[PDB]
Amino acid sequence: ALGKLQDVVNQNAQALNTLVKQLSSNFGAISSVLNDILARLDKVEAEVQ
Amino acid sequence: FVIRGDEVRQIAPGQTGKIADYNYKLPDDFTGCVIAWNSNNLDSKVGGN
Repeated sequence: ALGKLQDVVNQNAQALNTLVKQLSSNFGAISSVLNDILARLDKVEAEVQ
Repeated sequence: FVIRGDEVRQIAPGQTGKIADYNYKLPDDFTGCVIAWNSNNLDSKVGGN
């Protein structure tokens, strides 16, 4: 019955779960975790990743 | 200053190692020219200088 209101709730949850799941992505870097980058690499290389 | 030829790689912005960290640290945003030459004809002796 209330499909329009539940749709507005579901779209805002879908958008936030997408925004947070995007923290797991590499974007071409050696790792998705900053402390892993900062442990593997010296300053000038870590800054580029 | 004077150093061993193998160590000259440490005389650059943001490096690490005994010369970089205990003797002569360049800043990460260094603007300048690093100039070097072999000086064995001046700085070197039998039994060691």
